[PDB]
Amino acid sequence: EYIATFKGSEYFCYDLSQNPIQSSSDEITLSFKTLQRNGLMLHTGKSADYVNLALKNGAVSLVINLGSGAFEALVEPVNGKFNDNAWHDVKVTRNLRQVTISVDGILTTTGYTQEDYTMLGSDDFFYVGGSPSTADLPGSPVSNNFMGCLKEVVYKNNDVRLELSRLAKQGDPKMKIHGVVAFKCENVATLDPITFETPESFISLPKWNAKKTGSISFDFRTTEPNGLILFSHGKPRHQKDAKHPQMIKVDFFAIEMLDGHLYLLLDMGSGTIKIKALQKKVNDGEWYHVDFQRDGRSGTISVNTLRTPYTAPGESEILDLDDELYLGGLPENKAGLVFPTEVWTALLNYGYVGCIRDLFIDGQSKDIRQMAEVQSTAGVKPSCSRETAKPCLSNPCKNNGMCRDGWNRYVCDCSGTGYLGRSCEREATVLSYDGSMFMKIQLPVVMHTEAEDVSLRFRSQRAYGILMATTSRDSADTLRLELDAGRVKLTVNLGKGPETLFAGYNLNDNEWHTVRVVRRGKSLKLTVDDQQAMTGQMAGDHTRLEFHNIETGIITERRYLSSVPSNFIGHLQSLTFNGMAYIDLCKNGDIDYCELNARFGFRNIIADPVTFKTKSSYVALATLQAYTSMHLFFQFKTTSLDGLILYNSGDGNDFIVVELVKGYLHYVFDLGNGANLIKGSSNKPLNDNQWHNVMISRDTSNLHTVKIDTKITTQITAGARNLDLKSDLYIGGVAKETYKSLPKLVHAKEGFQGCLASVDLNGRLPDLISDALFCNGQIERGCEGPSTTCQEDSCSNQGVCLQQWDGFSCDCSMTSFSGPLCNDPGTTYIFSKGGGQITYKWPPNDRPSTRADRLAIGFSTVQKEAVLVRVDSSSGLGDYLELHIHQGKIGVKFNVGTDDIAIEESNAIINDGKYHVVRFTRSGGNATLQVDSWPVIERYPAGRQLTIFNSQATIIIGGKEQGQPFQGQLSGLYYNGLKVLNMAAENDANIAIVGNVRLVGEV
Ligand SMILES: *[C@@H]1O[C@H](CO)[C@@H](O[C@@H]2O[C@H](CO)[C@@H](O)[C@H](O)[C@H]2NC(C)=O)[C@H](O)[C@H]1NC(C)=O
Repeated sequence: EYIATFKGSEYFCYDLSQNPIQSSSDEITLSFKTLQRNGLMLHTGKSADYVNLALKNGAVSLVINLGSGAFEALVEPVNGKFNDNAWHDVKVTRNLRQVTISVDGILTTTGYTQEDYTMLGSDDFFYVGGSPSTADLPGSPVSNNFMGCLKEVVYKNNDVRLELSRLAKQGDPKMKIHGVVAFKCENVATLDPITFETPESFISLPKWNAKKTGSISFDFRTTEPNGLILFSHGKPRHQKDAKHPQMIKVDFFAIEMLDGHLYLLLDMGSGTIKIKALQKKVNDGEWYHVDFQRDGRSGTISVNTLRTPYTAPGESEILDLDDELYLGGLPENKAGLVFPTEVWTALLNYGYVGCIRDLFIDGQSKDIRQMAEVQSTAGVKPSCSRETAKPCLSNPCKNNGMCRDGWNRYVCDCSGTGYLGRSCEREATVLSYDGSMFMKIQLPVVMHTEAEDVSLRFRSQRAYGILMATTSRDSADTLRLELDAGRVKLTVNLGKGPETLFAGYNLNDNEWHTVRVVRRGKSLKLTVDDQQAMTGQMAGDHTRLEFHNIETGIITERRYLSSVPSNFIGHLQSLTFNGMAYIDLCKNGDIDYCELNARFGFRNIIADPVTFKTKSSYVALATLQAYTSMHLFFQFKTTSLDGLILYNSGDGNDFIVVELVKGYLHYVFDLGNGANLIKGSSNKPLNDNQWHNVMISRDTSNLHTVKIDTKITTQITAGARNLDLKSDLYIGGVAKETYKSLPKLVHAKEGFQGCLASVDLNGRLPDLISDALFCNGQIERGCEGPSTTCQEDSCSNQGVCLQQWDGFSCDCSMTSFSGPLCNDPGTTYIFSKGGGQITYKWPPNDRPSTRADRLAIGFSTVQKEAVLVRVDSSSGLGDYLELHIHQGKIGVKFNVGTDDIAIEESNAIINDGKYHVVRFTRSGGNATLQVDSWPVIERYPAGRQLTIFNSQATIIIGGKEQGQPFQGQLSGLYYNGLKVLNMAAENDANIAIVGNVRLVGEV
């Protein structure tokens, strides 16, 4: 008996080149034992002459070609199945071009081979139980090797009788046993399926060593609409892209799901191909078989037997993958791993979740439930079950999150809720922007994308402002979202003009709105809150977008743009870009490439408040631009009942005016139909010293709207050709002589006094002071009077008072002290009995060489002789500076290359117990020394004086090296911009502390 177990990754090989088979007559015998539905039993021959025997989807398949057209047969499972793990006889007879196939004896099928040939000629190979490439050998309807036992295998022909089952066992130098080996039966088989429980779960695979040809098959089952199933790429290509030379190009293939649709993706050198593998959505929670066969430029993808052919552009036959192959998703931050933009699920972080079973690689079995299964893979579980209970009744999504029933898990869409996290349980961070603030995500490497999921939530009182934008340091291309005339505007510009969508109206209501953008290639989708989605198709065939940043607040990278959307005023929350919650990531420090001066947490915003100190103060700005609609916003605060706030005039009688009259806000205008007055609605005079918001707009239907704080007033006026205004735009008043001839219904005799803020002139945020064309009276930054200014008494220990734009500051450097008024103790160390030593050692390339030095330190002591601090140059240079006490008197001695220059404070008692401070300056040879309030002592040496303290290496504090230990207290040492004691207190790495010395605790 000749029975042998075929591992599935094993097969027999017989060389026929020493004695070629060619025959008019022949017969084949065997029995088979298998669980599996597909598998090659035997095949011989090349071009047009072959014989093929195999199990195809549970039926015995036989193919024979004698050179002239094959006879195909597929005998059927009559009464039961063949893959029943039981024995089944197979006889095949051939007389000339006539063929009888037999199953078990008596399941017959007879036909003929085509045209006229009769001679089966093959001088190449005879294969049993599998092959180097099964899907490849001619006539093969299977791509799989054999799994299970095969029996009593013989090809008898008129001349020779190659009994293959015997020759393999008894051993023949014509029989090659390629891989594995096994020689007995009653041996079983099966291979577990797998569930990928989480998106990020993934298995790494042996290298797909394809080439010209290759095959891959597997089954899947999921209910998830989106997920990357299989992916692999080659080495980077020198041959670059003319538009994005920073984008790495690679040969690759992927199989992905997008919205339930299965997709093949391939690129072998020249252009990608993207094939919908089946018309039907496949996330049915139903098993599917997937066969991928390729041969050079072409191949097929099969879902459940339904072939779909493809042909990739250009002439590149080889798909040259090298190294790893991925199943069910990808690693994050793996080094050397390129994400082609053609594969959308990869860049959208849609790792696959669902089941997979029965993998094959060029017809070779693959055992997932082991692979990296029994190799510590997170998210992978042995068998595969579909939990009956629908996950979304657990009701698990908090705070009105949308709940989606996933595979064995619920998924929450928290986007419009103010939360994030698996179940919308984590409160989302608010970032707050005042017209001058930005938050910029600088991606660690440059991004390129063909598809994006972007969402955010915002609130604004302004009808314009940037919401988010991508930017590239290398072009003007961008995907952005902005408020435009109260609507959200999406713009995609890839270098061929802007492609735009608009959604929503009147979104400047200071209420939170959620904006969701979905880009898929040329396809654009924008939806605001729960309104109807707006969709559009980009015109030009550019799709790839490059960006180095995601920007909010201000668009800061705009190198190639001479103008930009205006800055944002308002709050953002839940910026989510391809599933990255950048605001929250930034806040929590989960990423270190965020850079911002926006502020976290909600607050009511007062942007750039500015004070008109007198009624008569005012600025003139460039003319209001109110082409088509107009949207003015601003806030004000005043104690006056009456004043002109804004005036701009046009041709003819045209004008627009905003003014406070008797405490009430008046919008006066004439657009060609006569002067009109709309009173803003409030019960109380508005001059109660409180910020009030004013919004005035005129839309393209001529509806005017004045909103004062929370109250809307609308009025509709006559249809009119809208015309430019002409004069400068006046804010806070007009020139004194102008009031005597203001239009018709304008009460003003005097300008505004008080504060303006958040001034938005139909898209433009002027700095009222700096953008002024001219200016009258006083206009002061802030709403809090002027900055503090320097007085005699301002800083408190000879600290130096300095004027800053926002109040004075105090330089404490030369004092021994610290704090904002030089009134707190500087860092203090106590050196006690026995000596101590703090040493600052410069790093060897940061060794200073100065021609001017200055040094300050506070000290108390009772000692007659000590060295407090010494600064030494390196190794072999002589230069040094030393602050010491000699005979109870503080002094400095230094040498910068000429002679030792000494300077002593000869009269002041300093070893005394009490706190004293010493100040030393040096400029070349000249020097000064001051202690406390004593007159500055001055030294001017005459002669050749070298001037440079060369290559300063160390600062030693304590005197121990110099044989003269300090004992007492040293406080707040400053040397040439270094605060050596602070640095020591803060454990700077370049500070060594040794011996009896102690940091004092503050209060
Ligand atoms: C050291 O001190 C001398 C003496 O004051 C400085 O030389 C004088 O500087 C003034 C104006 O800056 C010159 O106009 C005088 O002619 C100089 N007087 C003499 C006698 O030289 C000198 O510049 C100082 N050196 C350093 C390195 O600061």
